[PDB]
Amino acid sequence: STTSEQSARMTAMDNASKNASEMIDKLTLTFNRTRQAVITKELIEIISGAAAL
Amino acid sequence: KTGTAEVSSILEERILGADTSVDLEETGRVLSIGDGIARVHGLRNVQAEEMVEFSSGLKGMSLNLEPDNVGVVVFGNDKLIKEGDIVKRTGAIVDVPVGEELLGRVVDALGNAIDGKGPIGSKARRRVGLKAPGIIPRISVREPMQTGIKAVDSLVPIGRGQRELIIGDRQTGKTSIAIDTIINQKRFNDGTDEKKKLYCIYVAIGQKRSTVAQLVKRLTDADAMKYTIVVSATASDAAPLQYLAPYSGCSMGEYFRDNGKHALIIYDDLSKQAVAYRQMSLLLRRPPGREAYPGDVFYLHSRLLERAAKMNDAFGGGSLTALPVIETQAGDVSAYIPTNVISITDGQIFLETELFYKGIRPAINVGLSVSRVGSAAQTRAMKQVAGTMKLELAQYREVAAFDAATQQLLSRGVRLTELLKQGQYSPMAIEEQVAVIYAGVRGYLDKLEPSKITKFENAFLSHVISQHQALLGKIRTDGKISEESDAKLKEIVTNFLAGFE
Amino acid sequence: YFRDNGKHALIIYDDLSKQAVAYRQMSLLLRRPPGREAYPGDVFYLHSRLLERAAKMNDAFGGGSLTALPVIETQAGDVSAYIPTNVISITDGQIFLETELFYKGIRPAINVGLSVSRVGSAAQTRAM
Amino acid sequence: VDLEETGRVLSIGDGIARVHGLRNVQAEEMVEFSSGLKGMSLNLEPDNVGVVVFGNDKLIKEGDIVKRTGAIVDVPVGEELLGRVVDALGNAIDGKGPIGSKARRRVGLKAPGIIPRISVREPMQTGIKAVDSLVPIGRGQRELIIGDRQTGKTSIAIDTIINQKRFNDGTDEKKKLYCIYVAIGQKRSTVAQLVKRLTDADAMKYTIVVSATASDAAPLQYLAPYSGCSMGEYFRDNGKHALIIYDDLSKQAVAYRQMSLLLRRPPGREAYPGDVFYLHSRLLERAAKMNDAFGGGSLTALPVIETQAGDVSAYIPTNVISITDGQIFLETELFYKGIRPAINVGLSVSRVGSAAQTRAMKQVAGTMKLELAQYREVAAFAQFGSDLDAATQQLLSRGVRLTELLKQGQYSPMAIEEQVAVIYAGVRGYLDKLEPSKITKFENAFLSHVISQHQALLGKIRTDGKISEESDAKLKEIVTNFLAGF
Amino acid sequence: TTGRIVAVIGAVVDVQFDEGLPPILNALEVQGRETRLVLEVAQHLGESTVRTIAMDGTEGLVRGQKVLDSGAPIRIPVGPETLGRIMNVIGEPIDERGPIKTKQFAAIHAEAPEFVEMSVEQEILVTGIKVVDLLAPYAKGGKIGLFGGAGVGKTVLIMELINNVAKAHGGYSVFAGVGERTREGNDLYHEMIESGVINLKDATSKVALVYGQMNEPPGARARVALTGLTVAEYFRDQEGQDVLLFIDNIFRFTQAGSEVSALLGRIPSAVGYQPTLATDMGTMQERITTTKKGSITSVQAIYVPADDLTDPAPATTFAHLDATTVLSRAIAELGIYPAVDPLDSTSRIMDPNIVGSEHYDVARGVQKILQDYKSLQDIIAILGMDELSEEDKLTVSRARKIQRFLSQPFQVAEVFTGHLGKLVPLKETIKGFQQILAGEYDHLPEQAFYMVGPIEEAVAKADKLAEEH
Ligand SMILES: Nc1ncnc2c1ncn2[C@@H]1O[C@H](COP(=O)(O)OP(=O)(O)OP(=O)(O)O)[C@@H](O)[C@H]1O
Ligand SMILES: Nc1ncnc2c1ncn2[C@@H]1O[C@H](COP(=O)(O)OP(=O)(O)OP(=O)(O)O)[C@@H](O)[C@H]1O
Ligand SMILES: Nc1ncnc2c1ncn2[C@@H]1O[C@H](COP(=O)(O)OP(=O)(O)O)[C@@H](O)[C@H]1O
Ligand SMILES: [Mg+2]
Ligand SMILES: [Mg+2]
Ligand SMILES: [Mg+2]
Repeated sequence: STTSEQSARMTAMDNASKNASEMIDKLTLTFNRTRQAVITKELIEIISGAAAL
Repeated sequence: KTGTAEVSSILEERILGADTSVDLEETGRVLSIGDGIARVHGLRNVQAEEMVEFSSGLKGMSLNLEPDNVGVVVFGNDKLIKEGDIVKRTGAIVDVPVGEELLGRVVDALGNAIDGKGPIGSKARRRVGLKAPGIIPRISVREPMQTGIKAVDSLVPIGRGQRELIIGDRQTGKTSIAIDTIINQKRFNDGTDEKKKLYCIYVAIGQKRSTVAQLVKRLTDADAMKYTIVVSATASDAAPLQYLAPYSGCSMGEYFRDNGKHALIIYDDLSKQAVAYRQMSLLLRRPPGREAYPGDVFYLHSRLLERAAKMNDAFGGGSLTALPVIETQAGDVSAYIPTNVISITDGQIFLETELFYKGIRPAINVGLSVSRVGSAAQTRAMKQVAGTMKLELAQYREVAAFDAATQQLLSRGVRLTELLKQGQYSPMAIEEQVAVIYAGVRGYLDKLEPSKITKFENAFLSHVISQHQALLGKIRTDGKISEESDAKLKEIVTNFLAGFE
Repeated sequence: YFRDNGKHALIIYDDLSKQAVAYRQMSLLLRRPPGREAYPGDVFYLHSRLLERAAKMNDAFGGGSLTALPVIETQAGDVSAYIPTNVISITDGQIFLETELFYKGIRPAINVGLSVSRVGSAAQTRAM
Repeated sequence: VDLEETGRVLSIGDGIARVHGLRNVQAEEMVEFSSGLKGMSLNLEPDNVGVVVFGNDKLIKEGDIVKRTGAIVDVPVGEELLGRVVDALGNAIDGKGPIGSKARRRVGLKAPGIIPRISVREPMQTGIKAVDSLVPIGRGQRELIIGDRQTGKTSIAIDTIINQKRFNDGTDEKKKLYCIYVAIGQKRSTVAQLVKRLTDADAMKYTIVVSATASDAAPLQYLAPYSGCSMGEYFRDNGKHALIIYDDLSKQAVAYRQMSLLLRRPPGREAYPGDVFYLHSRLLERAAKMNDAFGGGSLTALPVIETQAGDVSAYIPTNVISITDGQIFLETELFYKGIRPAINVGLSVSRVGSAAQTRAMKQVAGTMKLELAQYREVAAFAQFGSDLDAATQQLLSRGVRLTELLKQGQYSPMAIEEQVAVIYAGVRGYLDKLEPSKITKFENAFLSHVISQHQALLGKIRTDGKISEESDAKLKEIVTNFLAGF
Repeated sequence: TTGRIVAVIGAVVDVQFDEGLPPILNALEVQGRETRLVLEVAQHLGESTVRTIAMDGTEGLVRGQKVLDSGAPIRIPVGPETLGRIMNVIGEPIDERGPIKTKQFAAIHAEAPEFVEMSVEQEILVTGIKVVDLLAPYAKGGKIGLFGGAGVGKTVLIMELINNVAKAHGGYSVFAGVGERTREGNDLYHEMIESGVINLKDATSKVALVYGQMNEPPGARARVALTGLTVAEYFRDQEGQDVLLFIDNIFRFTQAGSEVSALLGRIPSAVGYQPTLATDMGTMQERITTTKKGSITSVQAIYVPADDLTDPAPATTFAHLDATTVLSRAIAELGIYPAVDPLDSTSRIMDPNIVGSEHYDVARGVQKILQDYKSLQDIIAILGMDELSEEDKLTVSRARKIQRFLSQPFQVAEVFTGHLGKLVPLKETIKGFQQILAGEYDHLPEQAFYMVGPIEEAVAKADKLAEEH
């Protein structure tokens, strides 16, 4: 049982690490999209204020 | 640099010396109407933020006083104004009628009756844009405003003269909190304790008229209209009306405040007054700011909410409670306008849209809901029970994601949390709230099933209201829970519990 | 021209994600107010008016036809970006070309899970 | 009336005078207002001139008369400044009298070309182990110090300035380094406490503190770095070695942005004009190492940048990261867990590298770098610690000792030979049998011991600049003997 | 001179003159108003026009109205008569007790002390708050900041600091309230009157309140800070005495400038703030300083919009303080009050030379153990806490004990907590944290330390919990 438990924990934590990495892929893509959106939005606000005056 | 009035139609008047024939002091001609904003040439004697009257019955409010023209905003649809129309002053800063005549009328932002029951017979008028009381007139908030909602009255007490803020996502039950509050005051208003009568005002900003009509029907159903005003600036109404509705309502309430009476006013929503203001400013070519909101959209709400005060006894002892309602987008309470208002008010009720599905209605997210006035504005009996109840919930809230002692703690916490649910348009007297809270917090429900407390609450309330009204009257009049009253409650709770199963 | 003279045509725009960029340049240089991702609000009408011409005239109008195969290109395979959704709501179908199916040697990389054709079974040889 | 050598203010407000006249005024020229106020003519437009006022616009009415001084901005220079506190234009603000400098220079001169320079090869000793060993700084380098709030950047700069006292008090002349500390947008009391701190360590006889504090008008904060860089180019162009510390370079960018947005230039990203790269590049490109035909002098630069939330992808942090020859990250997470100076040695770099390390420090830090590199990739296990083989166990038992050697204290830089001795003891392996918590004590003891008895060995390491196998053996003997009796 | 209004747009009024022009910062009185409206000049637009910011609501202004140039910036009463009063931005009283009759008037705009005038001494200022005294000790004469989100404890903490220090202070005091609730201003006024700090009958008051609460139009919220600062300037220089200066809030001084900026014709900066944010704040924060001729122990509460310490306003203020105590919402959620964040509050006197070796060692030990606990929580998230080694379960337990022990009950929070406010002199704090770190209290439950003063009280509370068990 000890050998089986340790093998199972190895497999389970390997699967958990792979799930976490596969989630970080999507989260990083979303983070980059949102960062660019924030930059564009702030810039458009600045230039729309500048034009309005 | 081209002045607005540097047009041919005007310079021609100037050149051929005919300008003297027309009045350019108390009168003006529309240079250019468009999108709900008029530019007017003339009116050299028009006051800033004065009301003016177009040549077709429409009114406007001269906001911009530029060197050569006047930026007027129409309180209506500009379909009827035409370049060259004659604009004539009204002489007075925009003001709205006030009095006890409005009570029970669906008045409109400018004080005109839209309920079709005839003209408002008011006597006095107040400027919408008046300064709030100073440091000296006010005193500390001391009296309780009974919301009639177990959770709010227990863990988020609201005093009279205090500016709460019901903030939460769309469709989480904010208007329901407001209407429970309005309906609750019925018991006080139908009485002789003239110092506890509360007069309610509901400002409906940018909401479809079907909603306001259903709300007015709901209020008439509970006959909670004899002491309610409803200032309705709905979505179809021009932006200036939606921007002025909060101030019309606030002045209607400053009336009752300046006469020793107690008022409640509920702006719903303020996030739509902000949108109307932004539209106005952008159409007056004022530079934008964050998210295009004008630079001064904080002052817009601060100068509104600061008028909710509690006057000292040398100023009549009146009161004006305010309950602004904000709508966050995705629980993003850290947005621009929600953040603007969260720091203007003193207290805040957080309606979470996942407490609202997990079962908890009203969704009040205790722990994030605060009342900076705090226990200072609570009843002694409710103070007593809430002291234990809030602490027990605070402990249960950190061991909720699951021994014997802690298992008992979790059981008690779930019991309380099921004791804080409630229906709609069915507020409870403070005596009944304290009765059930005491029943649940001593431990007289530590064995009953979780799914059965929802019905034990109702059964126990019916039993007490039908059998031991003397005890409730004693608790309510005495204010506090006396030892003999405590023993009577103990007896009653144990008796009903034993014969309930 | 063919479509209106009774013949059958097929037009492949490659890419339409690089016409919208040229149009965004054209607009921002006219000072027009940028919108979402700096694209003008017009960037829909630009593609809608172009792709609404891929019609199929009935027999009382010659009977011709003009198929269209717009080719959009998505950064990091984000199907929910602005232009990809602008065009996904103008067209009658879509063929998603995954970049990980492609890297597995499975070519052409059509992602049959997401691909669809909203005329589909109609206009398909009975044998197939 | 004269409208070529003289003009009159059309408008004023927010510090941006709009002058009418001054037809012969050059761009970036220093005009003078009738109220004893100076100004710099930035916008030359067909109808007017945009002057930025060096001071308060309360004294600039409309219709005032502005007269052009005929010269581009210039600052005094020389060894007459050393030990003084000057403002963004050379005026003394320490109240020790006038400055009395014969020479002058233009703030906006151009950097040396490609031929005058020569590859950076001398070491600029910062007296900080973590820097001197793992992220070395040569003479003629530009090593950004980029960090968050209260992480220890100004302290790195001041330790560097204080350390040079040992060289400046000697007789070797090509090791003397003169320091300049440009303090931009800082509370005056901060600069006063800093000047007191430098005086305490007696490091104020070869330092020039240029002060452009928070109250100063935007142009003075815009102009302080260039004043300092000119006072440093003077030492560069005379066979002397200088070290200029801009602190920070983000507040110069903020002041420049303010002037631009008030002159109504197209905003750009984060409202920064299009010149916030040109602005910093044409400043940091003046840190050079002239070849012998040009004197042989040099001018190092240590721009300090604050990053909000460790965000090094912002506009100005990336602008100044793509201009410099390295960077010394100072993370706060490490600051609070004992690692002070909190120099994250993973993100820190020096594109010059070990080309600017003394042969002894090369000999030792070459392997210390690899030991820490290996430790940093099994750091996570440190908590588990057990359940792992002896390989990673020894890796992260060496790494912990090496880390605890790099801790250091306020205003106490170490001579290069002593850093070499300590890192030698630590990395050659004479500490792996010691409880980590005691390592510091050992250091603070061992150091002193070596300073007292074996001064001759330290002298030999310092002069030879190398650990000769004779010196290597003697040092091993010393370490073994001391470690025995601890 | 005498000009005439020509345009009114929001709180920004343009005035055209035919006599000489009034320099910038001058105060112009609008003629024909029931209550004094003062316009502070802010720009010269050419053609003998000046753009100005109205210090009070511009309701009912008319193009062509007459305006008289007062001839000097806003002048306010000063002297030991303003003690116990309440003042506007323009200095006229708002507590309804007659005029402030002084000999001295001061202009609210004045340059800052030169570099040759600064002090360089630093001596810890014991406040009686464990966390503040231990991890980020304040300093006499230094500038102090309380960075908070909304509803974290800035105002309760500043009231605690008032109660503690202002009552036990030889010198005077000043409380400039810039653009925060009027309820709070009245509450403070009554608290002081009821606590003897202010005195209505005689001349024995030690506080000179100034108020620009959030109903004042932006032109007023952006200046009342300068008015309170002028009163403090006088008490620092002319009286030649020590002074305190509590400001609450100092964000509104920036927010008001942002509000008026666009109408003044300025392109907006990064986050909608005015382009002149940094300098408009330096010209103010550089007058709040100790000098060789006085001393000001300024404390300032600072809103942090949406708990974003990277916002331009707090980010820029951080550089103007000698000590910051960053209140945190996350800690306040755990019930620890004050919410001060131990791993974000810093100081300039936290050195082994200025506060002593043992104080420094203990402060750094507290910080290091809390940081280690922060690292461990990540593991505890997955493994559970029974799996932790035995050198770390000790670390977690000790860190929780220290977190609890950093909390304290204030005398002004008796309304909320019900407990009794306590003051913990420095020695008790250092000794108690030494002991908690050393392990001399591994046998008491962590909840024994929650909201207690000195360590002996934690021992007594543990005993009482055991007995009542
Ligand atoms: N205590 C409650 N119990 C059960 N349902 C409730 C309760 N409170 C509110 N609801 C339900 O929530 C829905 C929306 O409530 P309400 O309209 O008051 O919230 P709201 O957020 O103001 O809506 P909106 O924002 O869209 O105007 C209603 O259909 C109502 O039935
Ligand atoms: N090597 C060190 N050892 C111990 N403490 C240090 C060290 N370096 C800095 N500190 C501490 O860190 C604190 C901040 O130091 P420092 O002023 O250098 O940071 P900073 O980035 O300059 O701050 P700011 O960004 O506010 O100017 C100081 O109180 C100092 O005591
Ligand atoms: N020391 C404390 N003890 C108990 N509760 C506190 C304490 N400090 C703050 N609180 C709670 O947090 C709320 C924060 O309000 P306050 O600090 O007065 O305003 P601000 O938003 O300026 O911080 C208080 O109303 C109080 O309920
Ligand atoms: Mg609703
Ligand atoms: Mg610094
Ligand atoms: Mg506050």
